[PDB]
This record gives sequence, structure tokens and C-alpha cells, in this order.
Amino acid sequence: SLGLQDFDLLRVIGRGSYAKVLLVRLKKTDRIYAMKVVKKELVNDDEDIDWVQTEKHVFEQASNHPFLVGLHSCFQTESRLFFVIEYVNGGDLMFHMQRQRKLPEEHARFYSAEISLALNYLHERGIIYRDLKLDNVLLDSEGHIKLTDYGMCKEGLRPGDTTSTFCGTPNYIAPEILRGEDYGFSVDWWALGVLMFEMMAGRSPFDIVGSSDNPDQNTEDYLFQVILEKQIRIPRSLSVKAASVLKSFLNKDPKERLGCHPQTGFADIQGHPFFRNVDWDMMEQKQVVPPFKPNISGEFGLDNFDSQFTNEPVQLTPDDDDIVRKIDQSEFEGFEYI
Amino acid sequence: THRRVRLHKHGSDRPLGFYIRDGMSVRLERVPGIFISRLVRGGLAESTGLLAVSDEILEVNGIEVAGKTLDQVTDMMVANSHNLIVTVKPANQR
Amino acid sequence: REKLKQELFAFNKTVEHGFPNQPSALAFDPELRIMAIGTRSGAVKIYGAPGVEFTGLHRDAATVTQMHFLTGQGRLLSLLDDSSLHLWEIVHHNGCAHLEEALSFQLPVTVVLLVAAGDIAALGTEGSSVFFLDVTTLTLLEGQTLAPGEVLRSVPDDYRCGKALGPVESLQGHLRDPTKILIGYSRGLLVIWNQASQCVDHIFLGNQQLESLCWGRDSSTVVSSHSDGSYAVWSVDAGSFPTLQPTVATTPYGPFPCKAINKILWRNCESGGHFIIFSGGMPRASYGDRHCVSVLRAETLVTLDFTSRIIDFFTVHSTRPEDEFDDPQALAVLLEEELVVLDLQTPGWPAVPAPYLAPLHSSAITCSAHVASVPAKLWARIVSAGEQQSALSWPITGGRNLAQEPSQRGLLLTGHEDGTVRFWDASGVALRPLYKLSTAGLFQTDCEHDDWPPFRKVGCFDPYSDDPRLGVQKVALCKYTAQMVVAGTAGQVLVLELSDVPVEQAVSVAIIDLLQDREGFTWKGHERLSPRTGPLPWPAGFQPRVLVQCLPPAAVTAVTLHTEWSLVAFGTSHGFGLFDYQRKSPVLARCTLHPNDSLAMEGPLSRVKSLKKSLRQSFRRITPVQRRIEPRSADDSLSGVVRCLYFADTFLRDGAHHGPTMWAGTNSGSVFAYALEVPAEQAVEAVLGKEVQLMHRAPVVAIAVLDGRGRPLPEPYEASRDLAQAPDMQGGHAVLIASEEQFKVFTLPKVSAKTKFKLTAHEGCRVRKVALATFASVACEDYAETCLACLTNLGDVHVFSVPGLRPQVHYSCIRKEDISGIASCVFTRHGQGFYLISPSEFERFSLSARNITEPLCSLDI
Ligand SMILES: Nc1ncnc2c1ncn2[C@@H]1O[C@H](COP(=O)(O)OP(=O)(O)NP(=O)(O)O)[C@@H](O)[C@H]1O
Repeated sequence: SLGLQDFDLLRVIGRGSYAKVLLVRLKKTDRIYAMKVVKKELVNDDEDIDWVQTEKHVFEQASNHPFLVGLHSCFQTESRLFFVIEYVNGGDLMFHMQRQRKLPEEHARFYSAEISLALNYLHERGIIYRDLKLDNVLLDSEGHIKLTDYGMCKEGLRPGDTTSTFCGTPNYIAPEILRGEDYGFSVDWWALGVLMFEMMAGRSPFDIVGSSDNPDQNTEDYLFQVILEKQIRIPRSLSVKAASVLKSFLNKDPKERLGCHPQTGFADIQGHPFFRNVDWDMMEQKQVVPPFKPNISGEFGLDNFDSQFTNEPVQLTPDDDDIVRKIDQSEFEGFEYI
Repeated sequence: THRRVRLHKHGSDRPLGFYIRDGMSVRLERVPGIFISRLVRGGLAESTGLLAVSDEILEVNGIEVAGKTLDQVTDMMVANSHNLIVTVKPANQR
Repeated sequence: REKLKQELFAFNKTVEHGFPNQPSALAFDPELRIMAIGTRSGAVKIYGAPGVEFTGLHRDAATVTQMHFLTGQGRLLSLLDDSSLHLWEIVHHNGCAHLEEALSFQLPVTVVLLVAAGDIAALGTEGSSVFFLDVTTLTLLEGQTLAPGEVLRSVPDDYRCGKALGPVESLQGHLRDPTKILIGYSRGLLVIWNQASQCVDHIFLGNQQLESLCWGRDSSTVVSSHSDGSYAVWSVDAGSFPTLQPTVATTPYGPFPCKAINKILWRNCESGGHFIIFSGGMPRASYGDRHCVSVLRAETLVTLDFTSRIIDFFTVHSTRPEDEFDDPQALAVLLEEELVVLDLQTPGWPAVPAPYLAPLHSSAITCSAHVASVPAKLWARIVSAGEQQSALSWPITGGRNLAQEPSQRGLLLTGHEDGTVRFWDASGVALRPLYKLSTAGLFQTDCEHDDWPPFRKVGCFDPYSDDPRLGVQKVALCKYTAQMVVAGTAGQVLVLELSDVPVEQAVSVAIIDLLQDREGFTWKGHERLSPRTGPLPWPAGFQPRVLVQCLPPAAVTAVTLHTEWSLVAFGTSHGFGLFDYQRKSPVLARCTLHPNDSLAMEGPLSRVKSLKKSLRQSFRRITPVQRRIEPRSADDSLSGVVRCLYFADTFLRDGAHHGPTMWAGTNSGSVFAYALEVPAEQAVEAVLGKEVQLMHRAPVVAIAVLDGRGRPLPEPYEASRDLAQAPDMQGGHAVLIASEEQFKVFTLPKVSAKTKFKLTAHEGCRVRKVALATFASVACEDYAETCLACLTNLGDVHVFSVPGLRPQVHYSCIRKEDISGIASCVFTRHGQGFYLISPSEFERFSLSARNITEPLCSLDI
């Protein structure tokens, strides 16, 4: 049965908030996969066991879509909690943005449309993805996006219902969350508007504002007020159609936003001029051609990841020294298997 | 109050060994309080032993904390950081 | 102390400047000739004439959208998203004329309108019903009420079978005669109804969903709009009562799907063609998202296209019943970010300039600068440049300004994301725009970009950004010789001469490497701007002497000039340098980074930036949160940022010779003092004095040298201005340094703690900004001592007395919450300050007891 001894650990390819991603190989069947590690000692809250349990339920509901990632194996050995998942051959979209800085409109349109199909699949099934992020978006070897951390999602949402928990990464939280409103999947379309600006401009629209440096600038108390109260401005170099998409998702009122209507919303996303160029049926299929194909160097494309990770040492961190008295050794069972 | 604890200058590389939190305390007179929470390994607070993750802090350097926020008390301890005194309530540790 | 302090300082706020944030309601009164604006924050401001302002702010800070004036009377009605309505009343408090709340109303909600001569108000709700109120005493009249069943009793033959009448909407007032009200129901049904006889005078049919009604002063015809892009025009006479089909009904933009029309005004009864003005109606398939007002007269239709959402609009016209003309002189429109007014006398309908309520925000405000006691020669040169770069009537002209003519010409000047500097009349009650300099003209562009709707673009507000690194990071101005320094996000720094003549010249550009001898970390961030080569035409006004550039194009966190010496200093996230503009060679450059780093040499997006967590009951999941406690260290933060750049003539080497010196200051708590050798074939040389290293490593925020009389060193070229400015030299100087958590002063030939004060030890605090100021006494102003004012991270201002470092006062100027307001501050040299309570508005505070300001107005009620 599944357990840590069978998979050999090649290199760390991502350090996240609460998790370590390793490239891992098998010999019994010769294939290679990513494996994400959570620390059972870290997920010790009642809310922590809920978010890590519900993360299994999102893979359970996301059983097949081309733009998500599938749970291929799961195991819970030695104070660690393992999800084995499709290896992304092309890195995250954030590293691609470091290399490129700015995407031309032909490149940026493709990624936002594929991310819209992925987002709509979660919403339609009953999931709010809650944490769209420029590094949660990933590339295949052919460049198609995958959307890939399911930790903070809202499970089981009925169409037209809402949630009240405060959640998501600070640069991408939607205004209705910070107000304390009850919110629907309008928040995921807000986070797409932010990410589209970051692709096309090369900078956050909700950056730390272009005034001169001060402490209490890198605080979320500053950023949350910047996103609530400040106006947002599009670079005047952008095509008029691209500006209109960004404005229409960037609307601070969820009822006004492009895509946020409780029935016809995605049909407006299909009908908007920027999107009018692209065939949504061919875009779910193999048949659309991506504009950029990521690296084929190294044994497995290890170069695509951050130097901070692709030079890290390979062990699980050496031991639970003294922590070994405190740790859990059974409670997370039942979400151990596919 | 039970005791006021000297936390020393390190004279060396070793940090002071704490993280602190907000919370609440009571006698029926429920009120906000600031607490010790993580005695981090290899920091000089661990050399003193009278501290615990259980404990409320009542004064910093002989000034009463009672009205301050947690963001104000980490200010009152990022400076003021070469010659700490902290005053703590429970004598019985219960 | 025995209260001697009270002659020097006491704390006040003054009324704000610039356009209001989140506008929401409007009113205008043709008989007082005053305008009012209501706002989502619950504010009720009034803007009657040049230098006239008033401001209400309700008991409850709820959003509003309805306002009406009692035309010619001291009172106004304002409607909240709540059930409540309440009456605002204006009173001539003997000096300080002001608006205050009279009475409150409640019901067990949607629109209100008022009547002249037959003095009555009428309200409409979300249920299909109308109610009447005598504004003299806030209650309904219990008999004058109009339920859906009563208005249904009339029923046309299609509606006889149905009771499902839609929401009440668009109550419209009377039309010369005193007793008729016009009523809309969103279903599409329209009625005219009599108060004095409690009956329908006419019905008007309608079938599609409604959203406008209008009256014409001669009631021969009336116009209405529908929430589908249509409008119904109708005529009226005593035989027309069955109203079978509309008279001129149309949709103004073709066969297409064309949105909704949310308001119409009718001005047809004048001489000439049929003036109609309407909001919305644009074809949704091609012009859907944008915000526009269409004006029609005869064959001339234009659409006015605005850079922000339309709130409301009004036309300048006469309410005198004996008049026969609709007299549309000018049209005024409230956008979400600007108020515009346009005059319709000549074809193409020109925009009208505004004396007040300017859109300060029109490019985002990146910095605040202030200069005080400005020379009349400079001010005349600046306004001459302003007027050289820049029927004509202003309609809103009601009440009168009672305040004094300026006895102290203060200038506040501001830098913007567009790379532009704006100059503003900070003296007295309100700002006025003087001049606008564009730095952007120097730099090449790295990137680059009637029909069916008859479009013309209007309003000064711009919703686009030109370039992220044209933005002005710091400004400083040298009054006494008309030179200015401006510093930008890509390491650019310009020094400019004021030259009130148009001329063509090529700048000299220099570049300085902060890490010249230090090994190169790899800068992958902002690529540097390229200045356009060869000669360039420049306007009469500020013109660049020279450009200086930094090797890493980081934000220029500090800049200063000392014009007598002809030096400028500039400082970044990574290092600082000195430059002499007289002979173009750089004086020095120095790197002050730690030999390894994190928050440097990077693009605008990065993985490493961790955001310090909130402590609110908003912003976290429901309840403890961790903060650590730790002594500061040499790599704990972006430690190479340069905060101070200061010039002084002071005894640093030895007590005999008064040598000219420059002081850097850094996030590390390193204070590199330098001695300088100014010549009068040769150029300025610089050598390091004593590096002062702080005991707590907290960032230095300000440095000031106290002359041995306890008075700060003067401003640079002040030898042209006074005798009294001439400093002590016989007593040895002390240097005052402000760190983010404590203040110290030191004796310059031997740095030793003369005085010290530690704020944060006594109470949890931090210092954001510091400046030194003088406090002339309210009487016997001969007593005019000096103090430093410091801005707390909690928004409090504290005043400290130099050299003694004793806290004189403890005042709650700004709240904890508005961190962007705290970060925006500038201090005037007389204990007064400006801060941005909105990106749209400056608020002003004064802590000097002698320098104070109040509302001071009168009006013919
Ligand atoms: N399947 C994968 N293939 C390749 N790289 C991956 C894969 N899954 C995650 N990564 C990388 O690992 C990083 C962090 O993994 P992630 O699953 O997002 O951890 P996390 O803690 O949930 N991150 P975060 O979203 O920031 O909280 C990502 O940003 C990617 O760079």
C-alpha cells in the first residue's frame, strides 16, 4: 500500500505557505510526479483539520477537468501528510512573469480565458476557489494552465448562495470580504481581474502605491485600505478592449462586475469584445494553440522553479526533535486514500 | 502580583525567546489580556525557566500594559529590548 | 510651567480642500443661487460662491441619494438609504455661519419633491404609494396620502383587470400652477394629481418599464424615460384625458439594444430648438460600459463622455412663475470624481472653468510639499507662468466670503504619478491651482498605444496611468533663488530654474553609481528612462538645469538642495550621492546596503514580500493572533534606504572653523556626516566626518543642527532675507537626530548625549514624520520659540521642545486606521499640517494658537 518508502525524493520544486512540493519517482512503475507535503503538527486546529479535510473533498469533486490537477496517490507517514499530484512541467505563472515581465495582448488573452473555464467549473460544481494567485496558476509542457492549490475553497455552495469566512491571499482578496459582507463566487472573478492586470502591465494594480518608501507600507492594513478606498487606473498603452475587461472585473460592487450575474454571467464573458476572438469549445479541447512552450532543459525541467527551491536540500526536514512527544499519529486518517 | 522577571541582554548572537498573543482574562469581570505563547528554542528567555506559554503579562518595564493593543506591546518591546523587566500574575501556575 | 504654553499652541482642524469623495446626491437653488453635494460618507457640503463653503455631516454616517432646497430659505432636505429623512438648517452664527440639523422624520423611502407658493413636500416609496408632508413640521398629513387602490380606481381598459401596480418613482413637482403633482410607477403608468381637490386631473398611458419624468414650464408637452433606452413624449389638454398613444415617443440611438435612460430634462420653451438632455441610452453592443450624457437641440446632438460614473445633473434656469422662457444658460453634471459645467450659448457648447472644488486626484498624489513666507517676486513669476500656460461666466454665485486677504503667502505644491508638479494657494481658507509643470516631456516613451455616437470627451479627471516610473517621489523648492528639485521612481532627479520666458535648450544629464567600487548585485527591476537627446522647447516657467540618474533605478526616497553651495543630494533604497550643478561633476556616491539583501534587485512582483498581519475584528477569522518580540538587527528589513539628506555649517572637525557639511541618514541607523570644501578651475571635495551609529538601530527620520542659541540652522539662501536669521557661532552647536522611537541631541566636536527622549518606552508608539516649527505667541509675538512636531504611527501629533526634549502637548490629529493619510503629511513651519483624508481631498490641522482658521460667511436668507 501507499507510503513514503516507495517514492524517491529528487528535488524540492516549491515552498508554499504550509507545504513543501517535491519531485518524486517510482521504480515499480517508472513514472515521476509532484508530491505536496503538509505537516500534521502544523494542521493542529479544528479549523486546520477542516481545511485539510475539505482540500481532499475538492480533489474528490474535481475528478476530471483539463485545467485542474488530479490526486493520483495519498499517504500520511511520520507526522507528514502527502498528496501526489500531476507534475507540472512548465513551472508556475509567476516565474514566467519574472522572465517575461510584460505579456502582449495575444498572450494574455489566452491565459485569462483558460483560467475563466477552470474558475467556472469550480463555481458550477459548487466550489468557490477562494485563493486564485499568480503562482497557483501553473503551466503544462504544452503551456495550458492548471489551477492548483485547493486548501481554502468553499465546498458545497448551492447556485446563488453565499459564505462569510474571511479568506485568501492579501493582494487578491475581493472588497465584499473586507467589508464583512456575505459573498458568492464574484470573489473569484475579482481575483481574475487582478491577475489579468498583473499579466498585461507586469505590476499589481493594488501594488504598494507609487509614493516614496515608508515602514507600515508592507502591512496588510495598508494594502486593504488601498484596495477598498483608492481608485484604480489602467496603463494608457493597453488596447481599449483590454482596458474594458480590467475595469469590468475591477468594479468594487459585485453586482456590477463582468461575470457576476447569478444566471447569465459567463455568457457576458463569452460576449465581451476581448473574449469575442476565442472559441470556448476548442479552448476546452486540445485544438487551440498556446503561444509559449516552457523549458525542455535538465532531466525534468527543474530550472523552471525558483533558485530558493531548486537549490534546497532534499530531506523532509531532519526530525520532529522534542516535537515527537506533541505530534499526531492517527487523527487525519479517512482522507488518506483517493 | 507574583513576580517581575528580568530578561537579560544576550551579550551574544542568541535572540530573546518569545512570541506573544492577544486574548482575554477574568477574576465575572472579563477583560482583554496579552499573553506569552511560544518559548522558542535556543532564545535567552529559555535560560530563565520562570516563564510559560500559559502566562498573562501585566506590566512591561514597570509600565502597566492594560490599555495597549498587541501591535503597541510589540512596539514597547522591539525598542526597550536591551534591559527587559516583565511582571506576571499567577503564583500557583493554575 | 504656569500655563505659558497656551500663548504658543492649541489644536484645531480646518475645512477640507478638493472635490468630495464618493459623491451621491446634488441640489441647486436658483433663488439663493447655491449648490449642495451629498456623499456616501454622510456629508452634506454646500458651494455657493468663490471662497464660500459649508459642511453638514449627519448624526448617522449612512449613504444618501435625494437632496432638495427650500428655494430662497435657510433649509434643505436630504434622504438616506435608511427609512429616515431629516431637515438641515443654516444659521448666521455671529462670525461663523454654519449648517445644523433641525428635525427628524420616520415611517413604519424612495423619492421626494417640493412645491413653490403652495408650499408642500411629497414623498414616494417602494410600494406604489405617495405621501404628503408640510415641511414646516416634519410629519405626513394623514388625509393627504395616495394609496395604489385610489390611483388604480381610474384604470384604462387594458389595466382594468389587474391590481399589480409596480414601485412608485419619479415624483415631479408643479409647473407654474400651484396644486398639480406628476407621478410615475415603474410598471410604466404616469398620472397628474391634484392636492387642493384630491383628484386626478389627467392620466397618461404607458406600457414599458419607466425611469424618468419631467415637466415643461408651459405644460403643452412633457417627457419621460423608460428603462429600455426609450423615452415617451406627451402633450396635455383638457380633452386629451384618455391618452391613447404617445405624441413623439422615440429611442435616440437606432434599432440596437441600447441600455436605459435614468434622467431627462426639457428646456424647449425658450426661443430656438427643442433642448433635451438625458443620461444613458447608448447602444450596449458597442458603447455599453462607458458613462455619458446626451444633449439634443434640433439637428445638433452631442454625447458628452466622462471619465467617471454620472451621479446627477442640473440646468441653470429661473423658477420665477411669471417667466415664459426655459432659459438654459449652463448645464452642470456631478461625476463620481469631478463636477463639470458647460455653457450652451455657442455651437459645440464650451466647458466652464471652476473657481473651487477641483479634482486634485486627476493623476494620483504621490507627495506633499509646502513652502511658507513666499517672496512676492517669485509668486508674481509663478502666477505669470500659470496664466501664460492657461460667454465665460460662473453660474453658482450665491452667498459671500467674509474672510481676510492673505497676510502670509503659503504655497503647497504636489507631485503626481503623471510626473507633474502642481502649485496651490495654501494661504487662508481654501486652495487655488496656480501652475502645472510636466517633467514627463524630457523622457522618451518606452511603450505606446464623428462616429454613430456623436462623442466629445470632457472633464479633467484621467482614469489612465501614463508610466509607473514618471511619478514624483519628493519635491523641494528654494524660494530665495527660484530653483526647484524634483525626484522620481526610476532614480531620476531634476533641478529646475524658474525662467518666465519660452526657450529651446538641451539638458546636461549625469549618472552616478552608488555601488561603483562595491560588487554588482543584478538589477532586474525598473529599466531606466532615456532622456530625449538634442535641444527641446520648454515653456515659460520651471525649466531643467540638469538631470541626474541613479545606477539602480530605485525610488528616490530622499532629496535636498543647498543653493548657496550649488549642491543637490539624492538618496535611494540603496545609496546616496552629491552633485554640484555649477560645475557638472559628481561630488560623491556611496552604497549603504548590507553586503547581502532581500527586498532589492527585483521586479514589481516577488515571492519574498511578507505582509505584517492585521489586529482588527475585521480582517481575521473568528480569537488570538501572534506577534513576535525581538531586538532589531543589521539585516531585519530594507536597511539601506536613505531617509535624510541634510546640509549644515557647523563645527564637526574642530570648534575653531565653521565648515560646510552634509549628513546622510539610513534605515540601519547609520549617520554618515561629511565635510565639504566649497571653492567660491576647481570643484567641491567631500570627506567623511564621524559616522554616528545609533544604540538601537531604529531608522533616522530627521536631522537638525541647533546653533548654540537653541535655534535650528537657517534655510539655505536666507542671507538674502534677514539679519535675525544669522545663527550663533560662538557657542558650540548640537545635532538633533530623530529615530523612529527616540530623539537625541549631541555636541558636534565630541558626540555625547546632551538630551535624549524615549517615547515608545513610556507608551507603545512609533514616529512616522518629523519637522521643526516656530510658535509665535498670540500676543507679544516677540516670544517665538521653536519645537519639533512628530507624527505618531497611531496618528497622534506630539510637540517636543528643543534642545530640552520635553513633550509640550499630546493631540489625536489622525486616526489609527487611515495609514495612507498618516503617510501623506507635510508640516508648514508654523505648527500647521496637511493630510489626505481621501485621495480626492486634503484636510488641514493647526496646532499653533496664533495661526488658526474658521468658516466666516453671510447670505441673504
Ligand atoms: N503540481 C505542481 N507541479 C509543479 N509545481 C508545483 C505544483 N504544485 C505546486 N507547485 C509549485 O509549488 C508552489 C507552492 O505549492 P502550493 O501547492 O501552491 O503550496 P501552498 O502552500 O498551497 N502555496 P500557496 O498557494 O502560496 O499558499 C507553487 O507556487 C508552485 O510554484
